[PDB]
Amino acid sequence: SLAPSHRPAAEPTPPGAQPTAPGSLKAPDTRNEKLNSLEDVRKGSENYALTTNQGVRIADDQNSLRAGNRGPTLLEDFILREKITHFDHERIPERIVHARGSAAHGYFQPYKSLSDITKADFLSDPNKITPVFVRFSTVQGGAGSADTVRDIRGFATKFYTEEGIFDLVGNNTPIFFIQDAHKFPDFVHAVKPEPHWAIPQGQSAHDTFWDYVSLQPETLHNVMWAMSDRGIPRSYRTMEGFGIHTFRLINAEGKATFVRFHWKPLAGKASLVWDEAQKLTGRDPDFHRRELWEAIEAGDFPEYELGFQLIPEEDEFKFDFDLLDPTKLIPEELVPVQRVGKMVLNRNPDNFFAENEQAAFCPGHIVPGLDFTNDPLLQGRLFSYIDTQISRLGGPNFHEIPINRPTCPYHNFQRDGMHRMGIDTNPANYEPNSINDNWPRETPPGPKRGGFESYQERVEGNKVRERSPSFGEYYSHPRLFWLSQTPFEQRHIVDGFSFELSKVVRPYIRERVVDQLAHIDLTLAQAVAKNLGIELTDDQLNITPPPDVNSLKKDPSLSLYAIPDGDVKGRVVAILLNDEVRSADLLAILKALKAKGVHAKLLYSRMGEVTADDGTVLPIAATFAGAPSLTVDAVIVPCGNIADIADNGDANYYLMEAYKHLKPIALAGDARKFKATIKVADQGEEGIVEADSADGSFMDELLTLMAAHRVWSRIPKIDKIPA
Amino acid sequence: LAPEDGSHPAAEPTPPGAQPTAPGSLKAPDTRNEKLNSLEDVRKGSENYALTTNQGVRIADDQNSLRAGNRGPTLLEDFILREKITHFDHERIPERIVHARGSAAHGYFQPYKSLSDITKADFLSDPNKITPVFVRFSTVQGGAGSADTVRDIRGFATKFYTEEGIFDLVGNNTPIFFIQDAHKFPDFVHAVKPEPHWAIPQGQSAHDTFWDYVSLQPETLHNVMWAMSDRGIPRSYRTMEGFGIHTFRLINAEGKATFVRFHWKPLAGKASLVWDEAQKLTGRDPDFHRRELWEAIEAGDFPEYE
Amino acid sequence: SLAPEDGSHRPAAEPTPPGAQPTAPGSLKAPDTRNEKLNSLEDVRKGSENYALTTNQGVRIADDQNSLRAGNRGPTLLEDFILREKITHFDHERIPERIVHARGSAAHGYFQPYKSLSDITKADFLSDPNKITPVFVRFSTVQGGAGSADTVRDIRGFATKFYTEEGIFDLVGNNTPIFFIQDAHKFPDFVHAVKPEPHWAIPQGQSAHDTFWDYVSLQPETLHNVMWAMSDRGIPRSYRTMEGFGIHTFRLINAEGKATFVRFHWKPLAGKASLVWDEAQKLTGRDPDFHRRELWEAIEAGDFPEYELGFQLIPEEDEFKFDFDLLDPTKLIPEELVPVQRVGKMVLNRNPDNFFAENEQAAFCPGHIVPGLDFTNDPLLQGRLFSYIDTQISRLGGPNFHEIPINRPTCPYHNFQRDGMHRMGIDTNPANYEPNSINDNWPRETPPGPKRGGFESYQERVEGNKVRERSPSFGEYYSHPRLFWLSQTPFEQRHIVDGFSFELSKVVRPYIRERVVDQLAHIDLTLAQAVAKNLGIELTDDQLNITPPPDVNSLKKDPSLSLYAIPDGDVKGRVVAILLNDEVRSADLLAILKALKAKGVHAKLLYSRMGEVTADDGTVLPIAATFAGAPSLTVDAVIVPCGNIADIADNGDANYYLMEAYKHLKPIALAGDARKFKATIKVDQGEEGIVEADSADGSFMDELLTLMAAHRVWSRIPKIDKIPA
Amino acid sequence: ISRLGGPNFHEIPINRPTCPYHNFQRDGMHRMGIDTNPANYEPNSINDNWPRETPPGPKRGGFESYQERVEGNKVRERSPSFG
Ligand code: HEM
Ligand code: HEM
Ligand code: HEM
Repeated sequence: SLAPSHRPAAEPTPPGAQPTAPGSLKAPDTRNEKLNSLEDVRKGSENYALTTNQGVRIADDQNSLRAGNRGPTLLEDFILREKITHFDHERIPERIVHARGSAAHGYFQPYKSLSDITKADFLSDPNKITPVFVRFSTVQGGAGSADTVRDIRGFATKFYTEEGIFDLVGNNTPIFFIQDAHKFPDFVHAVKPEPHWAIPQGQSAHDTFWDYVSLQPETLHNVMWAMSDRGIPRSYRTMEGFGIHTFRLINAEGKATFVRFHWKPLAGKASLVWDEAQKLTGRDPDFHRRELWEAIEAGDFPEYELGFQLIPEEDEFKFDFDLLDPTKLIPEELVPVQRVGKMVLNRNPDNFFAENEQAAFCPGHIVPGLDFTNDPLLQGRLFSYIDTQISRLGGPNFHEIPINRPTCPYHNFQRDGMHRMGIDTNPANYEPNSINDNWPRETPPGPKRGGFESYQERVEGNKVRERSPSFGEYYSHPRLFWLSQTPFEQRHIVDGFSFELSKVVRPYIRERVVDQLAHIDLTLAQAVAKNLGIELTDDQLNITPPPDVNSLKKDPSLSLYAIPDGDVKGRVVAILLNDEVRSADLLAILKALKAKGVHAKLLYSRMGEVTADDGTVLPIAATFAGAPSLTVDAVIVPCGNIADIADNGDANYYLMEAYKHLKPIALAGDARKFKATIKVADQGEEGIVEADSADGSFMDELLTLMAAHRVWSRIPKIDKIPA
Repeated sequence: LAPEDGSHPAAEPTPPGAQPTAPGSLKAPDTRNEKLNSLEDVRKGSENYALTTNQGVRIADDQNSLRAGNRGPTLLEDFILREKITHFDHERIPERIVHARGSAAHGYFQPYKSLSDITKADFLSDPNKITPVFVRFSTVQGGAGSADTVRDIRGFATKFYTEEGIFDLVGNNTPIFFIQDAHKFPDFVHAVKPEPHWAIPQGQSAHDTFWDYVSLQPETLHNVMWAMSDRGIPRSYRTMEGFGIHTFRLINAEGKATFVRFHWKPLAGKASLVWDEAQKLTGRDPDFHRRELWEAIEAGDFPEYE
Repeated sequence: SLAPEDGSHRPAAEPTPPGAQPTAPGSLKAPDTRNEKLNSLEDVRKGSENYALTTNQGVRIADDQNSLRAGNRGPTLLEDFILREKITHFDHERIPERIVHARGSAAHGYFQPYKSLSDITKADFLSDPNKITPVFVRFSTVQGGAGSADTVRDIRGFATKFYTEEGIFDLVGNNTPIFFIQDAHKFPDFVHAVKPEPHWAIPQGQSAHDTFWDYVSLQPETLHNVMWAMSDRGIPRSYRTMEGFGIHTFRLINAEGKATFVRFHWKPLAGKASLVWDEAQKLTGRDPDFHRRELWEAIEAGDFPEYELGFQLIPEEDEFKFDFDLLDPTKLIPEELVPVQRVGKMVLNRNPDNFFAENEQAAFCPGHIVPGLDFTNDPLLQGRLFSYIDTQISRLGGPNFHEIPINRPTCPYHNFQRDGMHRMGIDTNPANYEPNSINDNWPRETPPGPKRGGFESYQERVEGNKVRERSPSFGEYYSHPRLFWLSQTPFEQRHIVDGFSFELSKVVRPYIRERVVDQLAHIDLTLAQAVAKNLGIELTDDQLNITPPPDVNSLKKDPSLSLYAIPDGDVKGRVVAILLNDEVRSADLLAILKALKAKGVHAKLLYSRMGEVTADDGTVLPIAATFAGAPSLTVDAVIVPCGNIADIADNGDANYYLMEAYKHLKPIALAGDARKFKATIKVDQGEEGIVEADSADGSFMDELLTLMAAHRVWSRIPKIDKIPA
Repeated sequence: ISRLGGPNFHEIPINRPTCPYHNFQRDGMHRMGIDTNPANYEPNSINDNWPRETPPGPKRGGFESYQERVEGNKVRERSPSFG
């Protein structure tokens, strides 16, 4: 039964280099106080006897107890029943939303004290290090759904602070679909698989979603973000995070500052294109989950900068949108994002179910120095996140699940509940009590280590179910977003709408959405209608565009690519081998990739080994079909016996796929024969790196393109290629 | 809000893509059996009803929370909002430990002739005797949100509502299983399932722990052969075979026992995908088998098994 | 700043007698009392002192008196996360109670054997006299809910969790040596019958209703455990003063693979004592927590409950030697034919910190055995093994109930089991399956062996057809009820007659009553006639002519089946009520207390009011309770010293206390003028069980302590019918 | 939710309304009602928005809260008129 190696090195290694491992085995020296506090419940395996859950050693784990070798199984086999019972009861309900997610451990620290605007301990001192645990997610799909769907993305961060847990539960877009939490089930029911037949998974491309959008135009701003490349990010490390709601900062004087929370990716913003993303759901449904785990094992740590948009209290009415409306964004041109701190994810969990699946985040989990607002999406969220944990995690003691426990002290009069772990020794389970001298005791609010006290906001109104008239404007933020995109991003937004509405069965629904788009931008409205064979009426062509947002004609922070921010580190290249590789070419590629921290996968028509011309032996990471171009950032072909792969269907298709997906391609020497497969002229073109050998010049070319992420000049050429 | 022309489905058989898909009782009201009729008491309508709370209270405004003024904080006393969010917060139940991904439909079974000579099972007692059935088809490894056209075994579970009790014939699309003794089911299932540290990969046996177990346990090799074949990727649930796998007994009036193995034969015959096609289809439509089953029944192309 | 300045809120971490101080959780009450299970639980204990009050998330609370509201007189706000967490946790405090034995009381302890038993069993916990195993014990009733009374007429549960080096062993016993039914398949039928009736959910903690006696009448296998229940066994004085039994035959397995049949016995070192029914039924009113209280206080006092573990042992070749089937759980093995040899001592020396965390969540299953023990085909026991693991999935909310701290082994546990609700363990194992190469197949199987071996079943021969059929060897029902009956003292026999009579009187349909009586004619005619006469039923001539059942392997009687035939009394941990007056004779009270302290007997000082009285000599006496506040029901004996007797002589409650104690057969001691009370209980030369003297002479204290040693004054029974109490 | 094991406790018979009850709520543990509504959300056009909001009225109207004036600051504070 035994080992041969099976075991990965406990050192950073590149994707595919070694087998993946639990984080504590892979990187045992990677520590924070949260990671150390979990040692209590880590269970080892090596050199341990196999037992029952009651600690009884098992002699034979291959057989049921039966009356004779060929007899019936006996009721008295308690070893079998315990093992089957635990297996029969493994699953718990998945999250109603964001069921699909991937998580890792990390730490956060401030650049500088923010005591000026908040008395929150974790932002108080730039040498206090706060452990974090982060789950990224899709929204619509099940836990068993694909990563690279066209969906919103969740970005939930739990801070273990010295004065409590703070959960910042954000999405990768700065707004949300709906204004009031009362409509969350109608919206989620409409985007979810349809109730009769439970189709489709991880997709908004169905009737009930576009029906709801057509009748609820408050939706159109977050729809625009979804139909754009924001909807299909290259990686969790390459997307933005937003709190979405206005929130409050409270300082020691009781001054209230409005804030919006930002996460800025230091790896920069990168998205897929739709054909690649849709297909990547087939070839690797786990592509984001995997990219993340390997990036962290490789040492390419996900890094984010915390950003505040800050508005003083007297400025609440200064925009022509309402700050508490969560379908409106605050343009960075009006209010800039101030860098606050850095977050670094430097270690994977040990057990996915134990740590990721049971992790409970709540936007209500705030600390003194923060507070809420009357944003009515957020007001409703506060109730839900606690309510849902009672069924999902089997009771009100979900905070004693180890991933969830505070690192700081927690003492109160709360008692019992299912799976109670804490044994209280306090004579009293009530306050006020004399029998324990009233311990544990209330704490008055103060600058530091004070009890939580709400900001004393003035409330004046009647009890109403009424939407604020200040919320009833729906088109100007969709148009501000549209006008802020690069033409090629605009082309991608047109295509998202075109593709999803093309899957809508009822045409009256497709025509309705085209009418809303006319209220945003007639250029966009006419590009979508032409793709659906709809024709705008005169009334539609004469619809007046929405106002500017505070005189803004465009905001470039709203585009993924308008301002370059690309960093190549942690990206991967595909190298397509032949049976006699020119070692000179491969030597130089690997040295240039390594100096910039770019990983490579060596691929052939078969697994195992090939030999280079100087007799070096190359292990093959995957075949062409086994790891298609979908999975790499660029493609390199070195020289050798090119004839070996020149007539290979899979080798040819790999370049055609990458080319269609606008990826940089590098051909060395004879590999230029390959330019025929992708119909490139001898002179070549931008996006196709070519040379007699892979020189210093050749690798600089490849790496500069990789920094720009994709080759957008290629788009006019891609419609003709079949792939 | 409906279109004036009523183009928002016809209650008659229509081909795939022709009209929007609908619940079975709306699509085909004149299709009945005894089980479907017995379910009328729990069927809820919608047309002509006031929107209410679960307590039967009529809702005036379903677009808003109750708040202290227009831009006010939401109030705890809003029982209509809390009931709605609470029910939403509690929609999910645990999925099946195995065969979480599945698609089902209502049907009927009749025996060609009486089988009294070999079993006293009432549902096999007279020719043309109608027993209602409910059938669920499934993969094995994937969750409820995973793709239909994966490489896997397929489940073929039939619920027979007989005059003398429920008989569940719980079958697979191959005639053997991976393992000999039930004691090792959790070992085998943990092996083919997504790996415990990082929960990768979904709906595939193409990872180390599945083949490490197969390599150390050669009883697995017969079902592995079926799985590595085109049997592992059926073109349709309509186009695969069904098997009970175990030997059971038939018992007759006289108390005589006959060993038996169960088969389902598809009248539409055996057809499969090819791997590159099936892997891409998990991308282009992960609901392909679910959709096809549903549209085949709306079209009148009924899954028929012997 | 709320505690009193004299520090009277805090109890002393010293052994103190019942009522001396507030009761505390065990780790505060007795911090120096330790064992491996209790040391292992330190990691989950929460303190309180000098802690800020927070949310479960660690956020400090400024104001725990108020909900957040839009104004002073405003509506409450959804955004109040501190309110909702607090209420939410409160709204989800309760979990399902146990289907049976929902009412229970528990304590930590340790077990030690007298000598190595490694000749007959390879169980590590019996391997050496110096091997000390932590235990947690829960005693219970059966029928009632968690909120029902302790001193009901019912069976008591005696479940013991041994945390051994080679795994948890749960010995899940009852306080009688048999059960009501032969086959597990009928457990719900029998439990449904004794339980409250399904239409109106009546009655609680009582077998005295129609559906129970209907089931008994139609299932005579029940009659042997019913006799025990209708006896004084059904209402024990304390959990410390009852026997425990395994009930099933189990197996011992030694290193050679030799199998020895065993039946388990707990023998109480404090001896066997029981209430009488009138006292027991009344005590469910005066103190429904009486057993639970008595047990916590005995332990806080140092009066540690002690039991001796006993084995009845039968060679395998001896399986068919008796007149009854060893696998039949409605038959006992008489101590005359097979003796109990002493195996070890169990001592319960610490109370729990939190009743819900440790008692309510504790899970026992008789299927929890270790290498060196094994099952038999006892068809009641075969059925129990399925049920105890099935029930925990709902009751403890998932398959991870073993990770709840009380339930955790002290010994190591490693397997390929993963996930489930409230999963605590974070597995680092690359493999969640075996066989695996990726972790070198760890953790690994262990072959069976003399020490630290893997568990392997005894290779018992099985031959026969798949049948649902009761063994004809089980089909005898009357001879063990008869053996039990003839083994009882005549005063125990009347108590049995009165139990049947009282319970059947409650049965609304008379034919049910007549059928139970007809069953009794089959056990013994004397018992059968005494019941019929209390029910105004007349036995027919057929009934008068029923031939008695065989005796059991030639035994006319076994006296180990009687609570009292062979005395085993120990007065340590008993309680006397002392009835004060406003000018107590100091000399009497001084002598009384020093005599009780010397024998470890506790006292409570009672008056017509609370606070303090002054003795004749100026001594200040504090008052524990009023006569109504702590009635005679709650004590073993009553002592009235001399003084200003006139003060209490015409007190209604003071006279009733003497009459209640007297009717219930308790020892009563009167000094000096206190003798004038002899008139209320119609006693002058005096009688057995009334100790009287000019003063509390010390001979007087010797006479009283001797009576207490015999527990009750049985000679008194003929006199108590006259007394209206 | 914990005591009767999910959000469908209104479908336990003794708990059931005798009046009609229709909404967009779906699923939950032990769901008894099989909904035939093509829509599980509103506003919808696919079912013509059934079931529908009812305006408040003297008889058979929708529930609307009494429009009580709220004036105060957010406080955890006990009315001195209570003391
Ligand atoms: C501002 C818009 C929203 C954002 C950014 C947001 C963010 C998130 C995120 C990131 C998660 C996944 C957390 C995790 O990984 O465990 C989540 C889950 C959830 N959200 Fe939201 N959410 C939003 C709106 C809402 C609304 C309006 C509701 C209304 C009730 C809601 C209820 C929930 C629930 C019930 C879960 C599942 C909780 C669990 O099982 O732990 N969300 N949300
Ligand atoms: C020949 C071997 C087997 C076959 C053909 C088989 C077949 C099936 C099928 C078709 C289902 C899906 C039922 C549905 O549609 O809901 C299923 C579910 C399941 N099977 Fe198996 N199975 C086999 C072996 C096992 C074994 C050995 C175990 C456990 C020891 C097991 C445990 C389960 C469980 C727990 C489920 C989930 C069912 C539920 O939640 O209701 N199966 N099986
Ligand atoms: C001689 C026969 C039996 C004895 C001596 C016995 C003993 C006990 C005891 C002492 C307890 C309480 C354990 C505790 O304090 O937590 C108990 C509980 C229980 N017994 Fe039995 N029992 C017997 C027969 C049965 C049978 C036949 C069944 C079912 C097949 C059964 C099912 C249960 C269940 C479900 C509980 C509650 C389980 C739990 O929540 O832990 N018992 N039994």
